[PDB]
Amino acid sequence: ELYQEIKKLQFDRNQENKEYDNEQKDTNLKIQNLKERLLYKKARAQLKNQYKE
Amino acid sequence: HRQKFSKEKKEELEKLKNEIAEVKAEKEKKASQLKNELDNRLKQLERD
Repeated sequence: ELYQEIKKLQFDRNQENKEYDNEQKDTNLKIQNLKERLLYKKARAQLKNQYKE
Repeated sequence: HRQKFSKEKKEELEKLKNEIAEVKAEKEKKASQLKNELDNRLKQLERD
């Protein structure tokens, strides 16, 4: 029973680490893409404002 | 670790969403003042 439990729990630990890294990378990509879009929007806003003035 | 990192990163996500939304709102509003001031200048110049 201890071998069964150790095998199952080690597999579960590896899996859960996998989902944690999945979430880390996905949210990092989301955050950097959001920052890039924000910077682009700011640049476009400033360009349009100068052109309109 | 999962819960704490996810909460912090989700919070940063709404922070970035609000940053982008505020950038758009400020660009639109500033265009608003620019157009309004140009029109007002038109009125005063025509009056004079």
